[PDB]
Amino acid sequence: SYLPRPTPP
Amino acid sequence: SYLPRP
Amino acid sequence: VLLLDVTPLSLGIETMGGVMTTLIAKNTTIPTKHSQVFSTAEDNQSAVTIHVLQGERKRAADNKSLGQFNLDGINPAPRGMPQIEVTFDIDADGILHVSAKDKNSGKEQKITIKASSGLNEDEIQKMVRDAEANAEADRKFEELVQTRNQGDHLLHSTRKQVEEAGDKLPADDKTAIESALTALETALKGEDKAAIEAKMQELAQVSQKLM
Amino acid sequence: VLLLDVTPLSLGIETMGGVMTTLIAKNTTIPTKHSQVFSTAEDNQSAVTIHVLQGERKRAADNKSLGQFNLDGINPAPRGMPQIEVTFDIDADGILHVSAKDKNSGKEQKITIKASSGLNEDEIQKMVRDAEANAEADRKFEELVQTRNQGDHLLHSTRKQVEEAGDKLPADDKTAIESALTALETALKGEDKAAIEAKMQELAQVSQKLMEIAQ
Repeated sequence: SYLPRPTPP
Repeated sequence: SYLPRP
Repeated sequence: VLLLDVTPLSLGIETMGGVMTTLIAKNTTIPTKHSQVFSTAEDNQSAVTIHVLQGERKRAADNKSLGQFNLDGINPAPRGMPQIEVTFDIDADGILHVSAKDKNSGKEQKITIKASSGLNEDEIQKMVRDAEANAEADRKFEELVQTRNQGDHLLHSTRKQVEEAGDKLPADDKTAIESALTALETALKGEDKAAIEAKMQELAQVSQKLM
Repeated sequence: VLLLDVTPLSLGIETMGGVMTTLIAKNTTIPTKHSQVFSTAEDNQSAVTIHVLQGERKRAADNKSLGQFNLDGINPAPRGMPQIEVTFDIDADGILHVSAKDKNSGKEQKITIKASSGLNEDEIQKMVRDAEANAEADRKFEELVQTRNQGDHLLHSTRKQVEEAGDKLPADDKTAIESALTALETALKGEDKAAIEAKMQELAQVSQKLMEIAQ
């Protein structure tokens, strides 16, 4: 399935 | 529980 | 931890009626030790057999035999009276020690089963699949055996009643009871659980006087 | 055999909406390796976080985190089209190697997770029991996430469309679309599936001129 993006600042 | 009979 | 030793399949013993009863669940981490008390199946039984099995099926015959031993010199007593403590201990190198001890007599016997014993990886995976594919049937089997075991006890309890009462029991009541005992005995050899319970019911319904 | 050296719990990664997706099942014999292809959650996403997890729960937050890394440089594409291959390799020493590779860009990142990481024996037993007690809840959770994920996607696609429509979208439609986007965001936080689908509907009913402009 789908992956999250890195946690933003 | 029971063991097998003789 | 990301890895550890487990015993891959349930381990247990054969119990009355050809059922596997589990002492150590599949995938239990090792070392591990578990004990459980068992008793005799019939009155006056002076020897029991501890048949050690590996696998997930409810029919003892469908599991892997790891070995067996007898415990004797048990004082003959009513069914359910002896207290036989069975202990499974698997050590850190995978060696299985099984012991049985009769609490009244103190008599004990044991066997050691090497770690390499039992089913390989392919056979393990087939065991788990086959258990799942047969889960409903194995459950019916287990239910059948518990009813047969109740039935066989009812047959023996009732036969000892006929003797105990003897003359006090009216000839009419004795005959109907004998013939209900015969029907139940026949039903018990079959594999229809409702049929056995129905014959136990028919027997109860001619035993009120004996009761 | 009476003894088998196994990974005691499932190993996998976090995927969109807070779900654990397993790569190696509990009780798998070591050494072992498995790979699966994953993709991006949102259009034009340029990086993914690989959050490595151990446990039996379907809610990622209730499993044990083992480590994390990012893979960047994903070229622009619609969501779900990049092919990111994740591989989990546990060697005979119990060391876990996790790598992620983007087939289009060729970029790759990896971490090494030492054998002693993760849950101890007591926590393992508890994890198995906890997943058993929560099996039905976790089934409802997976259903909720598939609707949350649709809601997330609609929210993002509508936002992008509003931006590139800019000036050619009437200020009446924009303030209605704005309100319904906020409402959908609020719903997406809770666990009521109908609530979420209901706010998706309310958004679609104010988006007709947007949909026209965008097309």
